[PDB]
Amino acid sequence: MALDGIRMPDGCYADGTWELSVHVTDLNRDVTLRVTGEVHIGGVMLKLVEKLDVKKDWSDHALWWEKKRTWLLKTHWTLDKYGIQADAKLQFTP
Amino acid sequence: YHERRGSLCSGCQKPITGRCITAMAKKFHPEHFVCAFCLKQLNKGTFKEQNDKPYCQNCFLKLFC
Ligand SMILES: [Zn+2]
Ligand SMILES: [Zn+2]
Repeated sequence: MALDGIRMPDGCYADGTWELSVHVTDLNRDVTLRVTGEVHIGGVMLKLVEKLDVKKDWSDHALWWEKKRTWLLKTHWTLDKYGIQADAKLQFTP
Repeated sequence: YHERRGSLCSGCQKPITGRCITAMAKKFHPEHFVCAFCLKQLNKGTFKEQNDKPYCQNCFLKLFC
């Protein structure tokens, strides 16, 4: 709806889409993927690569959470599950 | 001028000397028919796909499971 307990700019935004930041360490760039708190990690590496479109290092691709120094390989859980969001900047490296 | 042949990779039409994948009866360079995650190797026995993009199951499953 919109209420959600807040209002709309924050109680809606438009659809609850927040692009997750991705600091590519293998490129040193920073990309953002328009996602929601329901996309599986394996869902992010897919899109980010889709934008690439090249026989580049695709297997050497995996997201890590420096706020946790982890390796986001839990395709079962999601962002919300762990608590990730736009305030969480991930990276795209092996 | 040896004689060791193999199997032309349909689409490439060049003998496949080593490993050879088979399709609708066509052959394929085990490489030119890899998974699009880790483009190094795929197998018609474990070749998964989505949106037309090849994938190893372990690769595709990792995406949508
Ligand atoms: Zn070929
Ligand atoms: Zn693969």
